[PDB]
Amino acid sequence: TTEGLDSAELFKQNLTLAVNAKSDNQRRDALAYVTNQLSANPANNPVGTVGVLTKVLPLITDGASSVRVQLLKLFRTLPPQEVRPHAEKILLYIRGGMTHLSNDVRTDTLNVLDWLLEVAGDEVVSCPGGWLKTLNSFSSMLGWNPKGWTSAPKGPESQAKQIQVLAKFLQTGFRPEE
Amino acid sequence: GVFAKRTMTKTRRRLRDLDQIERDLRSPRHLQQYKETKAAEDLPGLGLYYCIECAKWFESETSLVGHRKGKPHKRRLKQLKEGAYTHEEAMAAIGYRIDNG
Amino acid sequence: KQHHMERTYELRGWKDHIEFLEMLARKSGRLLKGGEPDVDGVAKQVLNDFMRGKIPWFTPAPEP
Amino acid sequence: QAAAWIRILQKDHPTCAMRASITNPFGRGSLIDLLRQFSVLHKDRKQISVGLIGYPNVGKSSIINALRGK
RNA sequence: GAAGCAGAAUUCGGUAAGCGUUGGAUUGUACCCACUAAUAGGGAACGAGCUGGGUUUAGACCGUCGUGAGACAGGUUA
RNA sequence: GGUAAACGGCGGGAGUAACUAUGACUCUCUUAAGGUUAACGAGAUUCCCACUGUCCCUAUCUACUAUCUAGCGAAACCACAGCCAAGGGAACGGGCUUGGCAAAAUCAGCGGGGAAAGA
RNA sequence: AGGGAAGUCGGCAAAAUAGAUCCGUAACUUCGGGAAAAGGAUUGGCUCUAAGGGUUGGUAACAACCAACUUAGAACUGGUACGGACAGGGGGAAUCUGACUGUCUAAUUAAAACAUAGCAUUGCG
RNA sequence: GAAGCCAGAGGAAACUCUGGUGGAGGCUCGCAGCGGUUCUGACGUGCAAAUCGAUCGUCAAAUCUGAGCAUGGGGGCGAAA
Ligand SMILES: [Zn+2]
Repeated sequence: TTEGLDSAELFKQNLTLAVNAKSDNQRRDALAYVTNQLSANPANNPVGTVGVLTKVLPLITDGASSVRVQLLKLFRTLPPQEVRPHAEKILLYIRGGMTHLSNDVRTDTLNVLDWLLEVAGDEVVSCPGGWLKTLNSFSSMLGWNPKGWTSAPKGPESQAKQIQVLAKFLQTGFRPEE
Repeated sequence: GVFAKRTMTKTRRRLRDLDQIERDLRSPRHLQQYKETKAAEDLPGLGLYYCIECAKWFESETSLVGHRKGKPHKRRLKQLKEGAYTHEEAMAAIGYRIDNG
Repeated sequence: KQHHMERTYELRGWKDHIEFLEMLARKSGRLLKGGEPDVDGVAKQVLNDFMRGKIPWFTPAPEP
Repeated sequence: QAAAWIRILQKDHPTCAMRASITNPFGRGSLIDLLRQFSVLHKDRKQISVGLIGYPNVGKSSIINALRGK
């Protein structure tokens, strides 16, 4: 029945099933439930923002597109002031997700990067490796990199999203400061 | 057509007589006995649609009205107009009478 | 429970099991020769549904 | 109600909850683990035999099919 | 013939095969029900009549075993 | 080294111990799956209504046979033959022994025996 | 005749239904079906009525001429029977099973067998 | 009775409903044809070294069929017995 357990144990169990479950629908339902409780009350977080981020950041490169969308919803739900101090590890996860082979997870990782930029722009552009490594990743997955053979240059909606996220990243990095 | 013509004349397939139908038409008591003979739940339309002239139960008013425009119904009407054959008519045919003193 | 029967067979208002079976027979077309409802066949259908779990039922646990 | 029945039966004997379906089973892993434990207990014998008993139409052959996967 | 066998209904035993000893339900595989006076037991088969199981040529499927051809603890269909 | 929509198989880790392989012994985790089966079928099974000679329980009619006649006309099979009872150690008897008995020539059926199954 | 599966391993066989018009048609469902679901009312003959057209000709919305088959309605009438012979679905509740249409053991097995679409894997520039 | 098409009633449109038209489908009943499900079927030294009757499956296609040609036995061919 799972009714004698308290809301904290429900939170921890559903987080554990969201991380370790072998069913895409089960992971989607667990992520939706924890997102619903975080939306209803931010104080209903027994494991904290750091623990939530540490558990759900490997789920960026998940093959399930619905799970990725619900993870983005959780990220947008998650409080920005608590997101701000941990920008570096998240940026490592966006770099891995952009470098991942699949174009769908590349696009959803760009969406996560857009969320990170609109939530905490300064920490992203100021943390160690947040500028040049991100620019290297952008150049690599745009194909914009600077023995007798020549190489051919390396869809449309994906490239448009890539250029838009790059433009927003450059605008955030060179935003006029007062 | 007639269902199962091979056994139409069997006693277990017998239908109601014209004299019985005439007595039902004249007297509601005799029709009441004939209706209490049958269990009303096992009748078409719960026995609310009945043709006395044809002695038949029907499923609906539409079925009853469709029956009323058919030649079996008109044959039954003409037979009732001519009159059923009875014991008194038999005695009248043979010229025999009851003497009650 | 009665509401489970009403939701399952989309019928209501019976006073007893005989009328319930008769209404179900007339609705589902289980009619014999002469317009007589097939209460036996309808009862067999309902029993088969009851054992095959198309009709929800359970025995409540005893209270401690 | 199912959890209450499991409590009442686990007062007496070790009990498991089960939905015997080939496509969508429940409790299959727990039943496999219990049979593995009994095999560990009877490891001295070459194999163990688990016989299924009950009323007709309770789901014995369906439980066998769910455990087998076929 | 005997028995607390009053009568009724019987029980046990004896002579006796003259005369009868039925109709049905159940195959997820020999006992129930009723009528009847009663529904006794066997042999002539069991030391080339017909028809259902044991039962098993060739087709096919599942289960166990085998590297395999295949076999079987088996189960099903024609 | 890799590979299980290859055949297959159905747990893991730690402690102990330290050539090689084994095992034993404890301790501890012990889970993929809970809140479309239609249509079609000389496929297999159970039941209900109707229905009727399936049965109670058999009766009657028609045609073609079977039957008789004119003509025509085989085959299978065949040691010899064909009534039983008891005995005939090799649980066999149609011939032997001992009895019952036993009368020409035939016709239609019949399936006990003999015979008869590319047996 | 009466009974209606009491027969039989087993409704084997036979009987029962059947064409057309109209009323009406449930669960389930891949929404396409199921479905002729189921369950009911009628059908002969005769005498009529009504509707559905073509050609030619200056409100032609009219005249003349010509033509054949359907459809609907009404009265009368015979009756034991009216798809009068012939022709022609019995139906329903479920279970297992193979997706379906199709194919094979000529001469004992037509089937859960084979094939099929769909799915997946392998080798090869 | 599938697409496509016509008209009417709505709906701002998209579309919704109704009445038609149309004639698709390895759809269906069914004649020929093709095949061979069932019958204590007929027949059993038969009309027949596989036939006959009723019944049954399919019938616009993975349907039926002729002639010419190709594949020849430690081979072929096989919707596979
Ligand atoms: Zn009338």
